[PDB]
Amino acid sequence: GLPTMNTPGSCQFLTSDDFQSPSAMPQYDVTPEMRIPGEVKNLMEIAEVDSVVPVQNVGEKVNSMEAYQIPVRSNEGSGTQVFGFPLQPGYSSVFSRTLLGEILNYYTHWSGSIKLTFMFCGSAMATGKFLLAYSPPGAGAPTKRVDAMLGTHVIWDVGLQSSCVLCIPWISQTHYRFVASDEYTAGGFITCWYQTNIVVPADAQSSCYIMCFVSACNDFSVRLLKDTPFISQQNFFQ
Amino acid sequence: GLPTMNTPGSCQFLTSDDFQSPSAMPQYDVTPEMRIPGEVKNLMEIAEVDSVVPVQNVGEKVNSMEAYQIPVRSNEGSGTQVFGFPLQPGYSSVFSRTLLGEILNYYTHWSGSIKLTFMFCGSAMATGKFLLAYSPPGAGAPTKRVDAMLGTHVIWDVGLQSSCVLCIPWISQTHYRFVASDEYTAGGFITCWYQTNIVVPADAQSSCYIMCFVSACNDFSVRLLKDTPFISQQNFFQ
Amino acid sequence: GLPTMNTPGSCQFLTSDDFQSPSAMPQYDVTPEMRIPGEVKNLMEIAEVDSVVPVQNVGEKVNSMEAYQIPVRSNEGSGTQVFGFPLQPGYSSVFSRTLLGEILNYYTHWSGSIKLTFMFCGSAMATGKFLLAYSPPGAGAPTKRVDAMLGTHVIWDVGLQSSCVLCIPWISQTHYRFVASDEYTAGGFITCWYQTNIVVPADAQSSCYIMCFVSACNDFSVRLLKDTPFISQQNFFQ
Amino acid sequence: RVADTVGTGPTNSEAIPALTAAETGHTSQVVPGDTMQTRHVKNYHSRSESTIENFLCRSACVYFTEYKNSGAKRYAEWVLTPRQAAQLRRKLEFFTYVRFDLELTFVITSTQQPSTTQNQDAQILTHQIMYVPPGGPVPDKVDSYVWQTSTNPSVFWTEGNAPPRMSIPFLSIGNAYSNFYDGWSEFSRNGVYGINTLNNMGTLYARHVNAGSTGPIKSTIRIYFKPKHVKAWIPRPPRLCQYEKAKNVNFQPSGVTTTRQSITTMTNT
Amino acid sequence: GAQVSTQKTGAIHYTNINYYKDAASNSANRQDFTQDPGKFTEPVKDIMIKSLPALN
Amino acid sequence: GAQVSTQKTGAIHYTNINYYKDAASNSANRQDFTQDPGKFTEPVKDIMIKSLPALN
Amino acid sequence: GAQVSTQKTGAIHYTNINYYKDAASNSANRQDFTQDPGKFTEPVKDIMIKSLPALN
Amino acid sequence: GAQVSTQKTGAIHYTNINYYKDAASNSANRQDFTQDPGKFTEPVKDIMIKSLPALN
Amino acid sequence: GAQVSTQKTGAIHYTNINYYKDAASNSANRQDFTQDPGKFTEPVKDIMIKSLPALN
Ligand SMILES: O=C(O)c1ccc(NS(=O)(=O)c2ccc(N3C(=O)c4ccccc4C3=O)cc2)cc1
Repeated sequence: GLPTMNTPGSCQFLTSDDFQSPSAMPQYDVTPEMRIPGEVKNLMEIAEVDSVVPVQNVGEKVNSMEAYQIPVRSNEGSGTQVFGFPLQPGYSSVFSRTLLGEILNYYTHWSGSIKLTFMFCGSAMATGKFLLAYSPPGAGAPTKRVDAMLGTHVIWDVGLQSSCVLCIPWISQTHYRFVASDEYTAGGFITCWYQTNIVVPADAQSSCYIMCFVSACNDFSVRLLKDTPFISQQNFFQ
Repeated sequence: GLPTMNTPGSCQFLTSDDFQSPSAMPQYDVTPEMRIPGEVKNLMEIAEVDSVVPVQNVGEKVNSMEAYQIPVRSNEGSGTQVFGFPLQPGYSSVFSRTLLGEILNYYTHWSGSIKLTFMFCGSAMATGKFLLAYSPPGAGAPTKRVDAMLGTHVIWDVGLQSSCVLCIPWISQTHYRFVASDEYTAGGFITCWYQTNIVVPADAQSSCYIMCFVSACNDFSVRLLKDTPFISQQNFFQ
Repeated sequence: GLPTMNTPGSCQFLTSDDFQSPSAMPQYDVTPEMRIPGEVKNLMEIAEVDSVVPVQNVGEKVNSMEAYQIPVRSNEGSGTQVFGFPLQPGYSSVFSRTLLGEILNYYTHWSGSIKLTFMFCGSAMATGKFLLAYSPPGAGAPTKRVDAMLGTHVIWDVGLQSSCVLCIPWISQTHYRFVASDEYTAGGFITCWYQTNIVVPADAQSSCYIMCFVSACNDFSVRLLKDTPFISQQNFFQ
Repeated sequence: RVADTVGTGPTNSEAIPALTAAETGHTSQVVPGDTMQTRHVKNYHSRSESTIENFLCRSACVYFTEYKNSGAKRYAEWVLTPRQAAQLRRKLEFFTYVRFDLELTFVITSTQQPSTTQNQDAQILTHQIMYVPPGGPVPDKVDSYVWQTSTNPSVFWTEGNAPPRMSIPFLSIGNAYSNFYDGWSEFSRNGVYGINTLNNMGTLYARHVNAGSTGPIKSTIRIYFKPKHVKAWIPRPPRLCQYEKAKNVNFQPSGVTTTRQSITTMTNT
Repeated sequence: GAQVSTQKTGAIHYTNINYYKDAASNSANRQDFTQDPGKFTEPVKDIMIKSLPALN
Repeated sequence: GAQVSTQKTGAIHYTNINYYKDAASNSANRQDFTQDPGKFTEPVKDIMIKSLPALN
Repeated sequence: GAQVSTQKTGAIHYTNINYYKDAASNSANRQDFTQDPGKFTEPVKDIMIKSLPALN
Repeated sequence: GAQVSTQKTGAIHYTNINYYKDAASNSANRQDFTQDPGKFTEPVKDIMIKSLPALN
Repeated sequence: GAQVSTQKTGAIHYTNINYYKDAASNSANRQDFTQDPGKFTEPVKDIMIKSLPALN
């Protein structure tokens, strides 16, 4: 006899435990190992890849391939807003179904920079400059380019290399932020304005498009796992 | 007291467990050891031995010694089929009661080559050549010798050494195969055709016989034990 | 916490277990040790001692001191049988209450030679020779001296040293034998015949006696303990 | 760890590792390379889960009996033999001689029996499983002096705990248990046929220690055997025809195989 | 003493200490790998070599 | 043997001994830290260096 | 300390550590093999040698 | 490894081995003795020495 | 560390390791043998020697 007194914690089954176990058929010889291409060892391998953001939404711009394209047109007055959405992945209805956001809905915390690659898919003679600005929370989103400038912006000059990466840096008062909505922490506003209107010659279409891509940086980490809200079931699949 | 918390897994009895135990009568002195001939230490010792395959079946060729003999006769047109059965031991009704197949029904997986030794038990003046062909699954069994050739075949020329071993090699897309029927994996077709008709002089019987033997190779292994379906009981044996 | 999972075998009490224990009064100082004569350390110390065998039985030769004495008398025809009993201790009704047999009824197995010392307690002028024979099982006991000779015998010539030890050797097809009756194993027959009739002069009694003693050899061992059948109780002793 | 294939190539010499009489009672070893050409293939397959022991060391239910806690049969009795269950028996009868230790686990489960008895409440029945070595005493009434377990092993198990377990060593008069005995016990060759004393580990009796509930309760002792430290000699054919008796090899003749259509059919019926 | 041996891996280390007086109460010898098919297969007196016919 | 390794700390030591014959019954490998995003990200043949445009 | 001794084998090693203050609470001494039949058998003063008769 | 440290005595030794992967599941640090009242008491810039008045 | 000491024998060895932080939770000191009857018996100032009378 070796005296023991069972501490409370025994005779329970957690849904996140980890222990030794008794085997079923003992001495079973597991099949060999193949080095099948494209091994994954971390979720940040998957999260650092671009995925097209369906920025546009209306009510039927959310059931077609119209969702992913951001309409850009030549408008004579410059200072018109191209798009605008808050940065609050895994809650925002712009990043709720993207690749980054869908990995993010399994986590409660997130930290790190996020890259928004904007790709001009216009004509090959169309030009234009855009002032892509990210204004941290401190006020309720710019409504003019003259206010958007003050934030952290990047003027994108188009003409070869049809993409320009506006990297949103980490500005937060904490070392993590919630994926779910909260008001102790917020993520500010991402807006785009025309810097210099789309100049399109003759015989070239005057309505172009931009694509928005969301990816994670290498200074990115997620912590505290929970389970998604965007999947459901009623009765078991028969 | 040595603190412990019982992990779930305790207070159960498996039917495949293995642990230390309390003894009954303690200090019992077990009888000596004799080196009785023919010790077995592995089931592959038993499985690599020939057993006669009862290839022929009809309805009364399955209740006599007619089951084991494969009728061969001289037929003027060559390209006639001698026999034909799929290779799917432990399911096929040709290998279901053989020695190899009966060991195989206690396992769910099997891998390795299989040897089919055909022994000509005709007259001592009878001749004949046979094209023994194994055609992997890729189509639904040859119906002509001219199609059977394309597979992996061995032309057996008779005349002394009254057996010839057609070795069926491992051709599978996986490192194991099911013993029980499945259609993700299959074992192809084993057929025999006359290469050159049975030439039998006068006063010698023109109907000869062949015997089929099933054995395992040395590159053979079985994995994952289950329990047979070919044994049954109702009430206990009184 | 030190994770443990209770294997089945726990929470039971065997009647042959052996474990550590909690004490009652702790630190109790046990009395000294005396070296009292005749220490026993093994049951084979007790089993290797002679005990008188009550060979004779009738119905009132089993309630007196007539049981232990084997009647010997001068009979003119030689080849008369003196006694005869099978060797099957702990079942035979000749060795069922002897010292060897009573130790033997607590065991299921036994192995080893057995010594039958016959002591002539006749007159001091009476002579006689006896052919003491042990015939292994192979047939159903001799009924003539001429058949008894063929076995393993010892002719005892009397005249000083009034005992002669017929040692029954181990002849069995197994390394143990059952104490309880069985027919896979048997112990043969021990018989005594007159070799040369009892010659007794005048004025000396013509009826002598022999005593049979049963003892174990030094090549003797008992294995697998059970509990006796020759003791009983009804209600507790008040 | 199994063997490996190695590169070969064409063959035109007088070797013919294929052609060889199998009339000599010699089972030839032929590799892939002999009937074709197969490059060097490494095999990492393992022939472990096929060892003699691992095969036999699986707990199989050999039997189960029932005993009322208040009525007539208050005890069950069983002469130990693996010959009461088809499943375990067929595995053992794949070898002529086997040697092993046993692990006896008993899974006792109680079921209340329908009755009109008032206020039936159990107070945790305790069961006694007792091993009586061959040639022991035999209990009759459940209160007999026999149940004192003077030397006879017994497990006392209170219901609602891990099932009782005990080991038995190798107990045989001989040096192996015979699974097939051709011979009689009697020298005149009559009586019992192959009822040899080598596989007869006495009897095992079980009963309720307490009087349980006021009403009747029937308990079901289920016996499990698990061969440890197995050594098996002389392989032999597995049984074909169904078992008929628990001490004889009696059978009714039946098929040699499962039937199909023709000799050249490619699909089982 | 503590007997340490590799877990049966496909392609590590476990302490095991016997705690009972008898050696008939130790855990099964599940690991015990040996193969020697020169018995039931090829029991012939003079081994037939694979390069010529068995018979003359 | 006893494998001792640091507990996952933010910014120590636990004995762990495998007790089962199979190596498919050992506790999960929760600690197993590796990252190598040169796969799915940037799968291009010739790595684009960050100092000039990818295209000419 | 840990007392290691062979399990009773017919034809290995178990740790055992006493855990109680008293030495009257230790497990039975099932292994304790000795035999010395020069006591009850042959208790005679002068040992009779097997080569001649005991009496003159 | 086993961390051995004296039991909190008034005026000895206990093995303790962490058994969990996380370091947030180890037993509390009940022993952790430190005192440094130069904080809340006497937070002044220039320490007042006990031998003269604080003010001039 | 493991404190090994003989079991109280009349006429051996048990490991004991304290597992609790406090030293007021260790098992009783049942073994603690001392005797010194020069207290209550013979408390006199000048010890009376057994060879003459105590008084003059
Ligand atoms: O279990 C066994 O060990 C045990 C049970 C029955 C047994 N058989 S007996 O020797 O016939 C026997 C039969 C009955 C009693 N017995 C009574 O008659 C009784 C009345 C009231 C209180 C107690 C008892 C009690 O024990 C004692 C012994 C021996 C031992």
